[PDB]
Parts: sequence; structure tokens; C-alpha cells
Amino acid sequence: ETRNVTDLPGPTNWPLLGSLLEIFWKGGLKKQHDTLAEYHKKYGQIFRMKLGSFDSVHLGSPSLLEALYRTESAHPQRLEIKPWKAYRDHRNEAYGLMILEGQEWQRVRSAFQKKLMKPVEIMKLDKKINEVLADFLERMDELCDERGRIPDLYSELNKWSFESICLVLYEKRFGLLQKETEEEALTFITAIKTMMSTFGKMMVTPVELHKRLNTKVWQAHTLAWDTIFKSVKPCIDNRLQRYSQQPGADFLCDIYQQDHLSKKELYAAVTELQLAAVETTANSLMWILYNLSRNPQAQRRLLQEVQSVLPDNQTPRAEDLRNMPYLKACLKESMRLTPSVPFTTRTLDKPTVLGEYALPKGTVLTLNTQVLGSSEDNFEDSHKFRPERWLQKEKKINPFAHLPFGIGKRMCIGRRLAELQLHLALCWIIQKYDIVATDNEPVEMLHLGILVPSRELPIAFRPR
Ligand code: HEM
Ligand SMILES: C[C@H](CCC(=O)NCCC[N+](C)(C)CCCS(=O)(=O)[O-])[C@H]1CC[C@H]2[C@@H]3[C@H](O)C[C@@H]4C[C@H](O)CC[C@]4(C)[C@H]3C[C@H](O)[C@]12C
Repeated sequence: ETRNVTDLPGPTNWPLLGSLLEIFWKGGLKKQHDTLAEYHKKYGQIFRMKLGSFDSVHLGSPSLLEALYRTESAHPQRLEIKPWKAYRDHRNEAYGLMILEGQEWQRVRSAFQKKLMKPVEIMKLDKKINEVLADFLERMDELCDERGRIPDLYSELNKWSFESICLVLYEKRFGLLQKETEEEALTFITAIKTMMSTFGKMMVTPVELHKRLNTKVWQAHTLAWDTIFKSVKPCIDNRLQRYSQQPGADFLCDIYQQDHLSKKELYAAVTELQLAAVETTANSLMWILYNLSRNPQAQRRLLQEVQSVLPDNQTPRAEDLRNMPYLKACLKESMRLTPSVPFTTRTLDKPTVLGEYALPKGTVLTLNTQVLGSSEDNFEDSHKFRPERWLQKEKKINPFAHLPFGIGKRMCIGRRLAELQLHLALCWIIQKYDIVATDNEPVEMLHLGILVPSRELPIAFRPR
């Protein structure tokens, strides 16, 4: 009928360190995802692992993630991010979607979800997205060197992503793409960087103690968040004021006027939207550009579609995407082979059976969403970039085999907007450029928050 947590297989619990010893000898935390995939190959779909006192059970199969979904809490919960909450408490700001829990989370989630995860409303953003892409492409052919290579492509892809989502979120152009207008968002963006490189140092050492002792990390983290909030508020206020007498004209006013979220609540929620959006979206664009340079046949099949559905250099539109099944399949394939987010996390709020294992309340689960990419039950030749696998109707790919955006009600809220931006960015890029590999040397995926390349990506942009 049922076995329990103790009967779970898994790696040796080495004295004091647990699997931390193995990780420090297998590449470090940067390579953690390679190690977890190795473990799922050894012990199968479900296993138990300790990293110091950090004890977790890993789920690495489509059936397990289906089971977890069918039985999930009405308010699913990830691992707590203490430093962000400590800052909000200290400064009396609201929590956003990433740190909210319970009915408080559901309230904000519903309100935003009806705007963000509605195709009809999302497609309305395309004009804005195209305005930013137009500018980005213009900047691209300025940055391209002699042989079509863009120095620090990741950084530039981030500039686009930032500018794109800020137009969507704040109806403003921050001017990341035109030089001379570069030093406007400068302090805002540096504050984001400072914040990102600092909150991680307060997750082992308790944030309460950093606060009590008034450490330099606590100080830097507080200043960085202050600056982020001080930059966001006026934008949201101006947008709120602009449409205060036009119900139905703006997703943000409607939320404010009809769902009754306070301005304080909107500051936190919009802020977390932006933080979640920027790097991950740029990261995904990057990986697809890399997969394209490595698969000229797939890139050719893609070029044909773009040129077929958009003769001349016709500005892409959201409605055109309906007739580009291959474009959309390239993105899915890229996210399966080279995902941005390697895993997510859940704390169980009630006893539940997964596999033939009964897991108690309080069990921390890591959903290895990456490892799903290599299961031969769903992907024959899983090490091959083949977008075709998504288009053939003579074999079902099980939806719980492909989860780059997580699962269930607490899954990524930005899915449609991210897809829309990526789809259109691909149209603009391929339309103008051939994506060529500049070398054939090894490139590795490092876990640095998200999965990033081990080095500058060997790709060039050759004006077609
Ligand atoms: C291509 C880039 C994207 C990737 C792969 C992606 C991936 C994810 C994943 C894996 C999670 C966790 C889901 C879970 O635990 O089940 C997540 C949540 C989140 N994402 Fe995205 N992300 C994308 C872009 C976006 C964008 C465009 C936004 C903002 C519009 C966004 C905002 C959110 C927020 C706020 C959460 C938390 C939702 C909640 O707790 O209720 N992401 N992202
Ligand atoms: C990607 C970012 C930031 C990571 C980071 O520390 N960023 C600095 C990197 C510096 N680099 C030099 C590597 C590159 C800079 C390029 S730049 O163009 O700025 O020059 C990190 C920080 C907070 C992270 C989210 C939260 O946990 C909550 C949630 C948990 C789930 O489990 C997975 C999903 C989710 C939404 C997470 C996604 C992602 O993981 C986020 C956005």
C-alpha cells in the first residue's frame, strides 16, 4: 500500500556535509544540476538528499509531477526568501507574488493573473514590444563588430529585456537602447545588481542577526531595495493618475480600482514582476539563439516560415504567430534542451503520496524540471535539438514532461508575456540576420541563479 520517507533511496549522507562533499568535488554549486541529473539516473524518479541540515526529496519524472499537481494545495508554497521579507517588514512595504503566502497570495495572484495570463489582453502589447525590438535591432547593427559578433551579448540581451518589460509595466522608456540616454536608469539598475548579489549572503546567516548587528550586507541590501522602491513608485503613481477616469483602459488602474489592491500592494507586486521577468527572458532568448547557430537545418526551416508568413520586412504582429507553429516549436525545444530555470521548490502543507512513497506535512520538494528533458519515454534522442517533435501528431508529448515555467496554480505568471516577447524577438532577429556559429568548442551551463553559459557565446549575426 505505502512506504515512507525513510525508505527513499539516495546518495550517501556523508558525515556533516551530506551530498555537499560530492558537489564540492563535482564542480561546485555552479554544476549542481549536472549532479542531480546523475542522481536521477542512479536512483530513479524520486530520491532523498541532504546538503548539510538541508534535507529534500527530488521529483524527476512526468508521472510524479502529475501526481503532485492533482493533489496540490489551494495556496502552494515555495521555499521562503527571508531577506526580502525582512526588508519589507523593516520598511513597511507590502510583499509581492514571490514571497506572499495563503489567501494573501491568492488575492494578488487572481488580480494579476486575469491581466497577464489572458491571450486577448497580452496580444495588445505587441505594438509596444515591436517598438522596443525595432530600436534593439537598430542598436544591434551598431554593436556588431567586423565579423558580426556582439561583445557581451548577454548584457545587451538584458538591456532589451529590461527596456521591453518596463514599457509594459510602467508605460515609460528608460532609454537603455539609445546611448546618451543610458545614464537615466543607471542608479536603478545598479541597485538591482547590488540587491541581487547581496540577499544570498543573508540566507544562511539569519537575516534577523544581520539586522540586529547592522552589518554591511544588511546596509547594502536595505539601500538597494530603498532605491528600487523609490524608482518604481512615481512610475506606478503616474500610470494610476493617467487612467483614473477611464475604467477598462488600463490593466493596472482596473486592478487598483476594481480589485482594490492598495498602492503599497501594487508597488511590491509590480516590482517582483519586473525582477522575475528581465534576466530569465533575456536568458531564454540567448539559449534559443545559441541552439539556432548550432542547427542550420532547423534555422533554415525557421527562416522559411518567417519569410513565408512575412514577405518583405513586414513588421511582425501577434496574430501572425498563429501561423508559425515551427517558430513556437523552436522555443519549446530550446527550453527543453537548454532551460533557464533548472528546478523549483515546494513545501508540502499536508500528507501526500508520491510514487509509492508517503510524504508527511513539511516535506521540502525540489521539482527537477530540467531532468524531464532527457526522458526517452517522451523524447527519443533527447540530446538532439529537433523542434519537429512538437509538431508531429502521431505521438503525444506528455505535458508534464515539459515544465520550464513550473506547474499548477503557483506556476510562472509571466508565461504568455515572456512567450510573446520571445516569439516576436525571434521574428525580428531571424528576418534581419543569419545566426552563425563562430567556433565549435565546448560551452557549459552554469547555475548562477539561472543557467548561464560558461563563456561568451560563440555566435555572430550576419546581415542576410
Ligand atoms: C522566459 C522567462 C521565463 C521563465 C522560464 C520563467 C520561469 C519561472 C518559473 C519556473 C517560476 C516558478 C514556477 C513554479 O514554482 O511553479 C516563475 C515564477 C514567477 N514568474 Fe516567471 N519566468 C519567465 C518570465 C517571467 C516573466 C515575463 C514574469 C513577469 C511578467 C514572470 C513573473 C513570475 C513571477 C512573479 C513568479 C512567481 C509567481 C507566484 O509565486 O505566484 N516570469 N518563473
Ligand atoms: C535570475 C534571478 C537573479 C539571479 C542572480 O543572482 N542574478 C545575478 C547574476 C549575475 N550574473 C553575473 C551571473 C549575470 C548578470 C547579467 S547582466 O546582463 O545584469 O550583466 C533570480 C533571483 C530571484 C529568482 C526567483 C526567486 O528565487 C523565486 C522563484 C523560485 C523558483 O525556485 C524559481 C523561479 C523564481 C521566480 C526565481 C527565478 C530566478 O532564479 C530569480 C528571478
